[PDB]
Amino acid sequence: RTIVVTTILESPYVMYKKNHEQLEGNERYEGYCVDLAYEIAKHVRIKYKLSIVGDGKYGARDPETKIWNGMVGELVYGRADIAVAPLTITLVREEVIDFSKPFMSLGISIMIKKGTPIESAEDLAKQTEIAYGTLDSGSTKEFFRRSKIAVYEKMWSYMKSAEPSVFTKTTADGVARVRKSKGKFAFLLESTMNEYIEQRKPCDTMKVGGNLDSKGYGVATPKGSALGNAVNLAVLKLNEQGLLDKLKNKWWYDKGEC
Amino acid sequence: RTIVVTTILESPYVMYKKNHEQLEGNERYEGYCVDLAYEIAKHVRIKYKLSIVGDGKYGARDPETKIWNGMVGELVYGRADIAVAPLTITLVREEVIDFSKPFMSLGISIMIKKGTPIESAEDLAKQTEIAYGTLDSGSTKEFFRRSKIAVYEKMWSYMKSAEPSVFTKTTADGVARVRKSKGKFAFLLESTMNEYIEQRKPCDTMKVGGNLDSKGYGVATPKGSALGNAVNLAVLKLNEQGLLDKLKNKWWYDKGEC
Ligand SMILES: NC(=O)COc1c(F)cc(SCCNS(=O)(=O)c2ccccc2)cc1F
Ligand SMILES: NC(=O)COc1c(F)cc(SCCNS(=O)(=O)c2ccccc2)cc1F
Ligand SMILES: N[C@@H](CCC(=O)O)C(=O)O
Ligand SMILES: N[C@@H](CCC(=O)O)C(=O)O
Ligand SMILES: [Zn+2]
Ligand SMILES: [Zn+2]
Ligand SMILES: [Zn+2]
Ligand SMILES: [Zn+2]
Repeated sequence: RTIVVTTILESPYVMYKKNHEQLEGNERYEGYCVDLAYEIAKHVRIKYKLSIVGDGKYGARDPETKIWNGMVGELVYGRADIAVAPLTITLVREEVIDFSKPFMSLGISIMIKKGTPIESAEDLAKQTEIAYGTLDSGSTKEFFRRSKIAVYEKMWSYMKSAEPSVFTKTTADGVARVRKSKGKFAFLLESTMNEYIEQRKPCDTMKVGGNLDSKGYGVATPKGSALGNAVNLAVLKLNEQGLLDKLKNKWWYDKGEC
Repeated sequence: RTIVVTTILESPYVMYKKNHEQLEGNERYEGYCVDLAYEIAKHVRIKYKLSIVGDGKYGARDPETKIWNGMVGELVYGRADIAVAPLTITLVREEVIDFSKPFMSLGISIMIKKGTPIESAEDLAKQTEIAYGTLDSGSTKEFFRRSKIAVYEKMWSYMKSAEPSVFTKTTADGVARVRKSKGKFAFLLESTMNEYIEQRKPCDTMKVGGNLDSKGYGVATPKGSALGNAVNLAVLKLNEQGLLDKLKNKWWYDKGEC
Protein backbone atom coordinates (compact mmCIF):
# COMPACT_ATOMS: atom_id res chain seq x y z
CA ARG A 1 0.00 0.00 0.00
CA THR A 2 2.86 2.39 0.75
CA ILE A 3 4.43 2.95 -2.65
CA VAL A 4 7.86 4.51 -2.18
CA VAL A 5 8.64 7.56 -4.29
CA THR A 6 12.31 8.14 -4.88
CA THR A 7 13.31 11.77 -5.15
CA ILE A 8 16.20 14.11 -4.63
CA LEU A 9 17.07 17.19 -2.54
CA GLU A 10 17.04 19.97 -5.11
CA SER A 11 15.63 23.47 -4.57
CA PRO A 12 12.81 24.29 -4.83
CA TYR A 13 11.61 20.83 -5.87
CA VAL A 14 12.47 19.26 -2.57
CA MET A 15 14.08 20.88 0.44
CA TYR A 16 13.93 20.32 4.20
CA LYS A 17 11.39 22.48 6.02
CA LYS A 18 12.81 25.39 7.97
CA ASN A 19 13.01 23.36 11.14
CA HIS A 20 12.40 19.85 9.84
CA GLU A 21 13.81 17.92 12.80
CA GLN A 22 10.51 18.94 14.41
CA LEU A 23 8.63 16.67 12.03
CA GLU A 24 8.80 13.10 10.69
CA GLY A 25 8.29 11.28 7.39
CA ASN A 26 6.90 13.14 4.40
CA GLU A 27 6.24 16.19 6.66
CA ARG A 28 10.02 16.80 6.85
CA TYR A 29 10.10 18.16 3.32
CA GLU A 30 8.51 20.96 1.35
CA GLY A 31 8.87 21.93 -2.31
CA TYR A 32 7.39 21.77 -5.80
CA CYS A 33 7.81 18.03 -6.26
CA VAL A 34 6.68 17.51 -2.68
CA ASP A 35 3.44 19.26 -3.60
CA LEU A 36 3.40 17.30 -6.86
CA ALA A 37 3.89 13.95 -5.08
CA TYR A 38 1.06 14.59 -2.63
CA GLU A 39 -1.55 15.47 -5.19
CA ILE A 40 -0.70 12.75 -7.63
CA ALA A 41 -0.98 10.42 -4.62
CA LYS A 42 -4.29 12.20 -4.25
CA HIS A 43 -5.45 11.58 -7.82
CA VAL A 44 -4.35 7.95 -8.24
CA ARG A 45 -5.36 7.49 -4.59
CA ILE A 46 -2.30 5.88 -3.03
CA LYS A 47 -0.28 5.88 0.20
CA TYR A 48 3.32 6.96 -0.39
CA LYS A 49 6.60 7.50 1.38
CA LEU A 50 8.94 10.15 0.07
CA SER A 51 12.40 8.65 -0.04
CA ILE A 52 15.41 10.85 -0.86
CA VAL A 53 17.92 8.94 -3.00
CA GLY A 54 20.93 7.70 -1.02
CA ASP A 55 23.72 8.60 -3.44
CA GLY A 56 21.96 11.92 -4.11
CA LYS A 57 22.17 11.54 -7.89
CA TYR A 58 19.83 11.62 -10.89
CA GLY A 59 20.89 8.56 -12.79
CA ALA A 60 23.59 7.67 -15.23
CA ARG A 61 24.67 4.26 -16.43
CA ASP A 62 28.22 3.52 -15.33
CA PRO A 63 30.19 2.92 -18.56
CA GLU A 64 32.35 0.21 -16.98
CA THR A 65 30.21 -1.69 -14.45
CA LYS A 66 27.01 -1.19 -16.46
CA ILE A 67 24.98 -0.23 -13.36
CA TRP A 68 22.46 2.60 -12.97
CA ASN A 69 22.77 5.05 -10.11
CA GLY A 70 20.58 7.86 -8.74
CA MET A 71 16.81 7.76 -8.81
CA VAL A 72 17.00 5.89 -12.12
CA GLY A 73 18.77 2.96 -10.52
CA GLU A 74 16.26 3.02 -7.67
CA LEU A 75 13.44 2.32 -10.14
CA VAL A 76 15.40 -0.06 -12.32
CA TYR A 77 16.42 -2.28 -9.35
CA GLY A 78 12.95 -2.30 -7.84
CA ARG A 79 13.74 -0.05 -4.91
CA ALA A 80 11.39 2.78 -5.77
CA ASP A 81 7.90 2.43 -7.15
CA ILE A 82 7.93 5.94 -8.60
CA ALA A 83 10.04 9.11 -9.07
CA VAL A 84 8.63 12.55 -8.42
CA ALA A 85 11.39 15.06 -9.19
CA PRO A 86 13.20 17.08 -11.88
CA LEU A 87 14.21 13.99 -13.82
CA THR A 88 14.84 14.81 -17.44
CA ILE A 89 13.07 12.71 -20.10
CA THR A 90 15.90 11.08 -22.07
CA LEU A 91 16.17 8.31 -24.67
CA VAL A 92 18.77 6.23 -22.81
CA ARG A 93 16.45 6.47 -19.80
CA GLU A 94 13.23 5.72 -21.69
CA GLU A 95 14.85 2.49 -22.74
CA VAL A 96 15.02 1.44 -19.09
CA ILE A 97 12.09 3.29 -17.44
CA ASP A 98 8.76 4.97 -18.08
CA PHE A 99 8.09 8.69 -18.06
CA SER A 100 4.74 10.37 -17.76
CA LYS A 101 4.12 13.20 -20.14
CA PRO A 102 6.51 15.94 -19.04
CA PHE A 103 5.24 17.97 -16.04
CA MET A 104 7.61 20.90 -16.62
CA SER A 105 9.65 22.48 -19.37
CA LEU A 106 13.39 23.19 -19.31
CA GLY A 107 16.54 23.49 -21.41
CA ILE A 108 20.25 23.59 -20.76
CA SER A 109 21.35 27.13 -19.93
CA ILE A 110 24.40 29.13 -18.88
CA MET A 111 24.57 30.50 -15.36
CA ILE A 112 27.05 33.37 -14.81
CA LYS A 113 28.10 35.60 -11.99
CA LYS A 114 26.75 39.05 -12.76
CA GLY A 115 29.21 40.96 -14.88
CA THR A 116 30.95 37.98 -16.44
CA PRO A 117 31.66 38.79 -20.10
CA ILE A 118 29.80 35.85 -21.59
CA GLU A 119 26.62 35.61 -23.67
CA SER A 120 26.68 32.26 -25.47
CA ALA A 121 27.95 28.71 -25.64
CA GLU A 122 30.23 29.81 -28.45
CA ASP A 123 31.54 32.63 -26.23
CA LEU A 124 32.44 30.04 -23.55
CA ALA A 125 33.88 27.58 -26.06
CA LYS A 126 36.18 30.11 -27.78
CA GLN A 127 38.08 31.11 -24.65
CA THR A 128 39.87 29.62 -21.64
CA GLU A 129 40.02 32.28 -18.91
CA ILE A 130 36.55 31.47 -17.54
CA ALA A 131 36.19 27.81 -16.51
CA TYR A 132 32.88 25.96 -16.77
CA GLY A 133 31.16 22.80 -15.49
CA THR A 134 27.93 20.89 -14.94
CA LEU A 135 26.29 18.47 -12.58
CA ASP A 136 27.93 15.05 -12.44
CA SER A 137 25.73 11.99 -13.15
CA GLY A 138 22.98 13.97 -14.87
CA SER A 139 21.54 14.60 -18.35
CA THR A 140 23.43 17.83 -18.86
CA LYS A 141 26.78 16.13 -18.52
CA GLU A 142 25.51 13.36 -20.80
CA PHE A 143 24.26 15.86 -23.40
CA PHE A 144 27.78 17.23 -23.88
CA ARG A 145 29.36 13.78 -23.84
CA ARG A 146 26.88 12.66 -26.52
CA SER A 147 27.00 15.70 -28.77
CA LYS A 148 28.44 15.97 -32.27
CA ILE A 149 27.72 19.68 -32.74
CA ALA A 150 31.18 21.23 -33.07
CA VAL A 151 30.88 23.96 -30.40
CA TYR A 152 29.61 21.33 -27.92
CA GLU A 153 32.35 18.93 -29.09
CA LYS A 154 34.83 21.62 -28.03
CA MET A 155 33.10 22.41 -24.74
CA TRP A 156 33.09 18.70 -23.95
CA SER A 157 36.74 17.79 -24.57
CA TYR A 158 37.61 20.85 -22.47
CA MET A 159 35.51 19.82 -19.45
CA LYS A 160 36.46 16.17 -19.67
CA SER A 161 40.09 17.13 -18.82
CA ALA A 162 39.65 20.30 -16.77
CA GLU A 163 41.59 20.38 -13.50
CA PRO A 164 40.47 20.64 -11.06
CA SER A 165 37.26 18.70 -11.99
CA VAL A 166 34.46 20.97 -13.29
CA PHE A 167 31.83 18.32 -12.52
CA THR A 168 30.01 18.93 -9.27
CA LYS A 169 28.39 16.48 -6.85
CA THR A 170 25.44 18.85 -6.50
CA THR A 171 23.76 21.84 -8.14
CA ALA A 172 24.49 23.95 -5.05
CA ASP A 173 28.17 23.20 -5.56
CA GLY A 174 28.09 24.71 -9.05
CA VAL A 175 26.19 27.74 -7.74
CA ALA A 176 28.51 28.18 -4.80
CA ARG A 177 31.39 27.86 -7.21
CA VAL A 178 29.96 30.41 -9.65
CA ARG A 179 29.57 32.84 -6.75
CA LYS A 180 32.92 32.22 -5.09
CA SER A 181 34.67 32.48 -8.43
CA LYS A 182 34.60 36.21 -9.18
CA GLY A 183 33.48 35.62 -12.75
CA LYS A 184 35.98 32.86 -13.64
CA PHE A 185 33.44 29.98 -13.54
CA ALA A 186 30.29 29.53 -15.61
CA PHE A 187 27.98 26.63 -14.80
CA LEU A 188 25.78 24.72 -17.21
CA LEU A 189 22.46 23.73 -15.65
CA GLU A 190 18.78 23.49 -16.41
CA SER A 191 17.05 26.81 -16.94
CA THR A 192 14.44 25.91 -14.32
CA MET A 193 17.13 25.76 -11.62
CA ASN A 194 18.90 28.70 -13.27
CA GLU A 195 15.83 30.95 -12.95
CA TYR A 196 15.31 29.76 -9.43
CA ILE A 197 18.77 30.94 -8.42
CA GLU A 198 18.38 34.17 -10.37
CA GLN A 199 15.51 34.90 -7.94
CA ARG A 200 17.58 34.12 -4.88
CA LYS A 201 19.59 36.52 -2.74
CA PRO A 202 22.31 37.60 -3.03
CA CYS A 203 21.09 38.07 -6.64
CA ASP A 204 24.61 37.79 -8.11
CA THR A 205 23.87 35.13 -10.78
CA MET A 206 21.83 34.98 -13.98
CA LYS A 207 20.97 33.10 -17.15
CA VAL A 208 22.64 34.29 -20.37
CA GLY A 209 21.34 33.56 -23.85
CA GLY A 210 18.93 30.90 -24.99
CA ASN A 211 18.77 27.30 -23.86
CA LEU A 212 21.03 24.96 -25.81
CA ASP A 213 18.10 22.52 -26.09
CA SER A 214 14.40 22.04 -25.20
CA LYS A 215 13.07 19.14 -23.12
CA GLY A 216 11.09 18.42 -19.94
CA TYR A 217 10.80 16.55 -16.65
CA GLY A 218 8.53 13.51 -16.36
CA VAL A 219 7.31 11.44 -13.43
CA ALA A 220 9.04 8.03 -13.72
CA THR A 221 8.02 4.45 -13.16
CA PRO A 222 9.74 1.13 -13.40
CA LYS A 223 9.44 -0.01 -17.05
CA GLY A 224 5.94 -1.34 -17.88
CA SER A 225 4.75 -0.90 -14.28
CA ALA A 226 0.95 -0.69 -14.23
CA LEU A 227 1.18 2.62 -12.39
CA GLY A 228 2.38 4.64 -15.36
CA ASN A 229 -1.14 4.92 -16.78
CA ALA A 230 -2.75 6.57 -13.76
CA VAL A 231 0.27 8.73 -12.95
CA ASN A 232 0.23 10.11 -16.52
CA LEU A 233 -3.53 10.62 -16.48
CA ALA A 234 -3.01 12.60 -13.25
CA VAL A 235 -0.28 14.80 -14.79
CA LEU A 236 -2.41 15.69 -17.83
CA LYS A 237 -5.21 16.62 -15.48
CA LEU A 238 -3.05 18.82 -13.28
CA ASN A 239 -1.92 20.66 -16.37
CA GLU A 240 -5.42 21.20 -17.78
CA GLN A 241 -6.57 22.20 -14.26
CA GLY A 242 -3.89 24.90 -14.20
CA LEU A 243 -2.15 23.42 -11.20
CA LEU A 244 1.44 22.84 -12.39
CA ASP A 245 1.50 26.53 -13.33
CA LYS A 246 0.15 27.44 -9.90
CA LEU A 247 2.98 25.45 -8.20
CA LYS A 248 5.65 26.75 -10.58
CA ASN A 249 4.73 30.36 -9.60
CA LYS A 250 4.48 29.44 -5.96
CA TRP A 251 7.97 27.94 -5.82
CA TRP A 252 9.96 30.19 -8.18
CA TYR A 253 8.34 33.59 -8.69
CA ASP A 254 6.03 34.35 -5.75
CA LYS A 255 8.92 33.47 -3.38
CA GLY A 256 11.17 35.71 -5.56
CA GLU A 257 13.86 37.85 -3.95
CA CYS A 258 15.57 39.80 -6.78
CA ARG B 1 -11.78 3.12 4.64
CA THR B 2 -13.18 6.53 3.69
CA ILE B 3 -14.25 7.98 7.03
CA VAL B 4 -16.53 10.94 6.40
CA VAL B 5 -15.74 14.13 8.29
CA THR B 6 -18.70 16.42 8.79
CA THR B 7 -17.86 20.09 8.80
CA ILE B 8 -19.30 23.49 8.09
CA LEU B 9 -18.65 26.47 5.79
CA GLU B 10 -17.27 29.06 8.18
CA SER B 11 -14.38 31.43 7.43
CA PRO B 12 -11.50 30.83 7.69
CA TYR B 13 -12.06 27.29 8.97
CA VAL B 14 -13.62 26.11 5.76
CA MET B 15 -14.32 28.11 2.62
CA TYR B 16 -14.51 27.30 -1.08
CA LYS B 17 -11.28 27.88 -3.00
CA LYS B 18 -11.19 30.98 -5.16
CA ASN B 19 -12.37 29.09 -8.19
CA HIS B 20 -13.47 25.79 -6.66
CA GLU B 21 -15.68 24.57 -9.51
CA GLN B 22 -12.31 23.81 -11.13
CA LEU B 23 -11.70 21.08 -8.58
CA GLU B 24 -13.51 18.11 -7.01
CA GLY B 25 -13.87 16.48 -3.59
CA ASN B 26 -11.72 17.65 -0.71
CA GLU B 27 -9.73 19.87 -3.15
CA ARG B 28 -12.78 22.18 -3.44
CA TYR B 29 -12.14 23.65 0.00
CA GLU B 30 -9.38 25.48 1.81
CA GLY B 31 -9.18 26.73 5.39
CA TYR B 32 -7.90 26.13 8.90
CA CYS B 33 -10.03 23.06 9.60
CA VAL B 34 -9.34 21.84 6.08
CA ASP B 35 -5.65 21.91 6.94
CA LEU B 36 -6.48 20.38 10.32
CA ALA B 37 -8.53 17.55 8.75
CA TYR B 38 -5.77 16.61 6.31
CA GLU B 39 -3.01 16.32 8.85
CA ILE B 40 -5.01 14.49 11.45
CA ALA B 41 -5.92 12.11 8.59
CA LYS B 42 -2.15 12.09 8.16
CA HIS B 43 -1.37 11.23 11.79
CA VAL B 44 -4.05 8.59 12.42
CA ARG B 45 -3.44 7.47 8.83
CA ILE B 46 -6.92 7.40 7.32
CA LYS B 47 -8.75 8.14 4.07
CA TYR B 48 -11.41 10.84 4.53
CA LYS B 49 -14.07 12.75 2.68
CA LEU B 50 -14.85 16.27 3.77
CA SER B 51 -18.61 16.59 3.92
CA ILE B 52 -20.21 20.00 4.55
CA VAL B 53 -23.29 19.65 6.77
CA GLY B 54 -26.56 19.85 4.82
CA ASP B 55 -28.55 22.12 7.14
CA GLY B 56 -25.42 24.25 7.61
CA LYS B 57 -25.73 24.26 11.41
CA TYR B 58 -23.57 23.42 14.43
CA GLY B 59 -25.93 21.35 16.51
CA ALA B 60 -28.69 22.01 18.96
CA ARG B 61 -31.24 19.59 20.36
CA ASP B 62 -34.73 20.55 19.25
CA PRO B 63 -36.70 21.17 22.48
CA GLU B 64 -39.90 19.70 21.05
CA THR B 65 -38.95 16.85 18.68
CA LYS B 66 -35.87 15.92 20.70
CA ILE B 67 -33.68 15.60 17.59
CA TRP B 68 -30.13 16.87 17.05
CA ASN B 69 -29.29 18.98 14.03
CA GLY B 70 -26.06 20.33 12.52
CA MET B 71 -22.77 18.46 12.66
CA VAL B 72 -23.77 17.12 16.08
CA GLY B 73 -26.75 15.28 14.65
CA GLU B 74 -24.55 13.96 11.84
CA LEU B 75 -22.36 12.17 14.39
CA VAL B 76 -25.17 11.15 16.69
CA TYR B 77 -27.17 9.49 13.86
CA GLY B 78 -24.15 7.73 12.41
CA ARG B 79 -23.82 9.90 9.33
CA ALA B 80 -20.41 11.33 10.04
CA ASP B 81 -17.47 9.45 11.49
CA ILE B 82 -15.81 12.65 12.72
CA ALA B 83 -16.17 16.46 12.94
CA VAL B 84 -13.31 18.77 12.10
CA ALA B 85 -14.54 22.33 12.65
CA PRO B 86 -15.14 25.14 15.18
CA LEU B 87 -17.46 23.03 17.30
CA THR B 88 -17.57 24.28 20.85
CA ILE B 89 -16.95 21.77 23.66
CA THR B 90 -20.19 21.81 25.69
CA LEU B 91 -21.69 19.67 28.46
CA VAL B 92 -25.00 18.95 26.69
CA ARG B 93 -22.89 17.87 23.72
CA GLU B 94 -20.38 15.81 25.70
CA GLU B 95 -23.32 13.80 26.93
CA VAL B 96 -24.02 12.73 23.35
CA ILE B 97 -20.59 12.86 21.64
CA ASP B 98 -16.85 12.80 22.22
CA PHE B 99 -14.50 15.76 21.97
CA SER B 100 -10.76 15.63 21.61
CA LYS B 101 -8.84 17.97 23.82
CA PRO B 102 -9.67 21.44 22.50
CA PHE B 103 -7.64 22.43 19.40
CA MET B 104 -8.33 26.16 19.75
CA SER B 105 -9.33 28.69 22.36
CA LEU B 106 -12.29 31.08 22.19
CA GLY B 107 -14.90 32.97 24.22
CA ILE B 108 -18.12 34.77 23.51
CA SER B 109 -17.44 38.35 22.43
CA ILE B 110 -19.20 41.48 21.20
CA MET B 111 -18.75 42.54 17.59
CA ILE B 112 -19.59 46.19 16.83
CA LYS B 113 -19.51 48.47 13.85
CA LYS B 114 -16.68 50.91 14.41
CA GLY B 115 -17.90 53.89 16.37
CA THR B 116 -20.82 52.20 18.08
CA PRO B 117 -21.00 53.49 21.67
CA ILE B 118 -20.73 50.11 23.38
CA GLU B 119 -18.01 48.53 25.52
CA SER B 120 -19.61 45.73 27.53
CA ALA B 121 -22.41 43.23 27.91
CA GLU B 122 -23.86 45.45 30.62
CA ASP B 123 -23.71 48.41 28.19
CA LEU B 124 -25.77 46.38 25.67
CA ALA B 125 -28.17 45.07 28.31
CA LYS B 126 -28.96 48.48 29.83
CA GLN B 127 -30.21 50.06 26.61
CA THR B 128 -32.55 49.40 23.68
CA GLU B 129 -31.46 51.64 20.77
CA ILE B 130 -28.81 49.19 19.52
CA ALA B 131 -30.24 45.74 18.73
CA TYR B 132 -28.20 42.57 19.16
CA GLY B 133 -28.20 38.90 18.12
CA THR B 134 -26.27 35.65 17.75
CA LEU B 135 -26.01 32.60 15.58
CA ASP B 136 -29.07 30.36 15.63
CA SER B 137 -28.57 26.68 16.58
CA GLY B 138 -25.17 27.22 18.21
CA SER B 139 -23.55 27.32 21.66
CA THR B 140 -23.68 31.09 21.93
CA LYS B 141 -27.45 31.16 21.64
CA GLU B 142 -27.60 28.28 24.12
CA PHE B 143 -25.27 30.04 26.57
CA PHE B 144 -27.72 32.94 26.90
CA ARG B 145 -30.74 30.65 27.06
CA ARG B 146 -29.05 28.67 29.85
CA SER B 147 -27.67 31.55 31.90
CA LYS B 148 -28.76 32.69 35.35
CA ILE B 149 -26.36 35.64 35.59
CA ALA B 150 -28.67 38.66 35.76
CA VAL B 151 -27.16 40.74 32.93
CA TYR B 152 -27.32 37.67 30.64
CA GLU B 153 -30.85 36.93 31.92
CA LYS B 154 -31.79 40.41 30.65
CA MET B 155 -29.94 40.07 27.34
CA TRP B 156 -31.70 36.75 26.79
CA SER B 157 -35.34 37.72 27.42
CA TYR B 158 -34.69 40.68 25.11
CA MET B 159 -33.37 38.59 22.19
CA LYS B 160 -35.93 35.84 22.63
CA SER B 161 -38.69 38.35 21.67
CA ALA B 162 -36.84 40.79 19.42
CA GLU B 163 -38.56 41.57 16.12
CA PRO B 164 -37.49 41.11 13.69
CA SER B 165 -35.57 37.94 14.79
CA VAL B 166 -32.01 38.70 15.99
CA PHE B 167 -30.96 35.08 15.44
CA THR B 168 -29.12 34.55 12.19
CA LYS B 169 -28.89 31.47 9.96
CA THR B 170 -25.17 32.14 9.50
CA THR B 171 -22.25 34.08 10.97
CA ALA B 172 -21.95 36.08 7.74
CA ASP B 173 -25.54 37.20 8.23
CA GLY B 174 -24.70 38.71 11.62
CA VAL B 175 -21.60 40.38 10.15
CA ALA B 176 -23.50 41.68 7.14
CA ARG B 177 -26.14 42.92 9.53
CA VAL B 178 -23.64 44.63 11.82
CA ARG B 179 -22.19 46.40 8.78
CA LYS B 180 -25.47 47.33 7.10
CA SER B 181 -26.83 48.61 10.39
CA LYS B 182 -24.99 51.90 10.90
CA GLY B 183 -24.22 51.08 14.52
CA LYS B 184 -27.72 49.89 15.54
CA PHE B 185 -26.84 46.16 15.67
CA ALA B 186 -24.25 44.41 17.82
CA PHE B 187 -23.60 40.71 17.23
CA LEU B 188 -22.53 38.15 19.80
CA LEU B 189 -20.09 35.61 18.36
CA GLU B 190 -16.95 33.71 19.19
CA SER B 191 -13.85 35.84 19.53
CA THR B 192 -12.02 33.64 17.03
CA MET B 193 -14.51 34.61 14.29
CA ASN B 194 -14.64 38.14 15.72
CA GLU B 195 -10.88 38.64 15.31
CA TYR B 196 -11.04 37.12 11.88
CA ILE B 197 -13.55 39.73 10.74
CA GLU B 198 -11.65 42.52 12.49
CA GLN B 199 -8.81 41.64 10.06
CA ARG B 200 -11.06 41.73 7.02
CA LYS B 201 -11.73 44.66 4.70
CA PRO B 202 -13.60 46.91 4.87
CA CYS B 203 -12.26 46.98 8.47
CA ASP B 204 -15.45 48.49 9.90
CA THR B 205 -16.02 45.98 12.74
CA MET B 206 -14.24 45.10 15.98
CA LYS B 207 -14.32 43.23 19.28
CA VAL B 208 -15.18 45.28 22.39
CA GLY B 209 -14.32 44.24 25.93
CA GLY B 210 -13.44 40.85 27.27
CA ASN B 211 -15.02 37.54 26.38
CA LEU B 212 -18.08 36.67 28.44
CA ASP B 213 -16.66 33.16 28.92
CA SER B 214 -13.63 30.93 28.13
CA LYS B 215 -13.87 27.61 26.26
CA GLY B 216 -12.51 25.84 23.17
CA TYR B 217 -13.20 23.85 20.01
CA GLY B 218 -12.63 20.09 19.96
CA VAL B 219 -12.59 17.50 17.19
CA ALA B 220 -15.72 15.34 17.67
CA THR B 221 -16.53 11.68 17.35
CA PRO B 222 -19.61 9.59 17.78
CA LYS B 223 -19.82 8.68 21.51
CA GLY B 224 -17.36 5.92 22.47
CA SER B 225 -16.16 5.50 18.87
CA ALA B 226 -12.71 3.89 18.87
CA LEU B 227 -11.38 6.78 16.81
CA GLY B 228 -11.43 9.32 19.64
CA ASN B 229 -8.18 7.99 21.09
CA ALA B 230 -6.02 8.49 17.99
CA VAL B 231 -7.67 11.76 17.00
CA ASN B 232 -6.93 13.18 20.47
CA LEU B 233 -3.37 11.85 20.46
CA ALA B 234 -2.95 13.63 17.10
CA VAL B 235 -4.29 16.96 18.45
CA LEU B 236 -1.94 16.92 21.46
CA LYS B 237 0.92 16.27 19.10
CA LEU B 238 0.03 19.08 16.72
CA ASN B 239 -0.06 21.43 19.67
CA GLU B 240 3.31 20.34 21.10
CA GLN B 241 4.74 20.45 17.55
CA GLY B 242 3.66 24.08 17.27
CA LEU B 243 1.37 23.41 14.34
CA LEU B 244 -2.04 24.68 15.51
CA ASP B 245 -0.34 28.01 16.20
CA LYS B 246 1.22 27.95 12.74
CA LEU B 247 -2.24 27.43 11.13
CA LYS B 248 -3.93 29.99 13.38
CA ASN B 249 -1.43 32.66 12.18
CA LYS B 250 -1.71 31.50 8.61
CA TRP B 251 -5.50 31.82 8.52
CA TRP B 252 -6.15 34.89 10.69
CA TYR B 253 -3.10 37.14 11.00
CA ASP B 254 -0.76 36.54 8.06
CA LYS B 255 -3.76 36.97 5.71
CA GLY B 256 -4.64 40.15 7.70
CA GLU B 257 -6.03 43.19 5.92
CA CYS B 258 -6.57 45.89 8.58
N1 LIG C 1 3.97 21.66 -17.56
C1 LIG C 1 3.94 21.52 -19.01
O1 LIG C 1 2.91 21.60 -19.59
C2 LIG C 1 5.25 21.28 -19.79
O2 LIG C 1 5.07 20.30 -20.78
C3 LIG C 1 5.86 20.23 -21.94
C4 LIG C 1 5.18 20.40 -23.31
F1 LIG C 1 3.83 20.57 -23.37
C5 LIG C 1 6.02 20.38 -24.60
C6 LIG C 1 7.54 20.17 -24.50
S1 LIG C 1 8.57 20.16 -25.98
C7 LIG C 1 10.23 19.62 -25.49
C8 LIG C 1 10.40 18.12 -25.81
N2 LIG C 1 9.22 17.37 -25.35
S2 LIG C 1 9.70 16.26 -24.13
O3 LIG C 1 10.30 17.13 -22.86
O4 LIG C 1 8.45 15.30 -23.65
C9 LIG C 1 11.06 15.26 -24.74
C10 LIG C 1 12.41 15.33 -24.03
C11 LIG C 1 13.57 14.53 -24.61
C12 LIG C 1 13.37 13.67 -25.87
C13 LIG C 1 12.01 13.61 -26.57
C14 LIG C 1 10.85 14.42 -26.00
C15 LIG C 1 8.24 19.98 -23.15
C16 LIG C 1 7.40 20.00 -21.87
F2 LIG C 1 8.04 19.85 -20.69
N1 LIG D 1 -4.75 25.17 20.70
C1 LIG D 1 -4.77 25.13 22.16
O1 LIG D 1 -3.81 24.75 22.74
C2 LIG D 1 -6.02 25.59 22.93
O2 LIG D 1 -6.31 24.70 23.98
C3 LIG D 1 -7.02 25.09 25.13
C4 LIG D 1 -6.32 25.01 26.50
F1 LIG D 1 -5.04 24.52 26.57
C5 LIG D 1 -7.04 25.47 27.77
C6 LIG D 1 -8.49 26.00 27.66
S1 LIG D 1 -9.37 26.57 29.13
C7 LIG D 1 -11.10 26.85 28.64
C8 LIG D 1 -11.95 25.63 29.05
N2 LIG D 1 -11.28 24.39 28.67
S2 LIG D 1 -12.25 23.56 27.51
O3 LIG D 1 -12.38 24.52 26.18
O4 LIG D 1 -11.61 22.09 27.12
C9 LIG D 1 -13.91 23.37 28.16
C10 LIG D 1 -15.07 24.02 27.43
C11 LIG D 1 -16.47 23.90 28.03
C12 LIG D 1 -16.67 23.13 29.35
C13 LIG D 1 -15.49 22.48 30.08
C14 LIG D 1 -14.09 22.61 29.48
C15 LIG D 1 -9.21 26.07 26.32
C16 LIG D 1 -8.49 25.61 25.05
F2 LIG D 1 -9.14 25.71 23.87
N1 LIG E 1 17.59 17.06 -14.52
C1 LIG E 1 18.92 16.50 -14.76
C2 LIG E 1 19.91 16.90 -13.66
C3 LIG E 1 20.43 18.34 -13.75
C4 LIG E 1 21.43 18.57 -14.88
O1 LIG E 1 21.99 17.59 -15.44
O2 LIG E 1 21.66 19.76 -15.21
C5 LIG E 1 18.79 15.00 -14.81
O3 LIG E 1 17.67 14.50 -14.78
O4 LIG E 1 19.78 14.28 -14.85
N1 LIG F 1 -18.97 27.37 17.74
C1 LIG F 1 -20.40 27.52 18.00
C2 LIG F 1 -21.11 28.27 16.86
C3 LIG F 1 -20.89 29.79 16.84
C4 LIG F 1 -21.64 30.54 17.95
O1 LIG F 1 -22.58 29.98 18.55
O2 LIG F 1 -21.27 31.72 18.19
C5 LIG F 1 -21.00 26.15 18.15
O3 LIG F 1 -20.25 25.18 18.17
O4 LIG F 1 -22.21 25.98 18.21
ZN1 LIG G 1 18.21 16.49 9.73
ZN1 LIG H 1 -5.65 18.07 -7.45
ZN1 LIG I 1 -20.18 25.60 -6.42
ZN1 LIG J 1 1.86 16.81 11.00
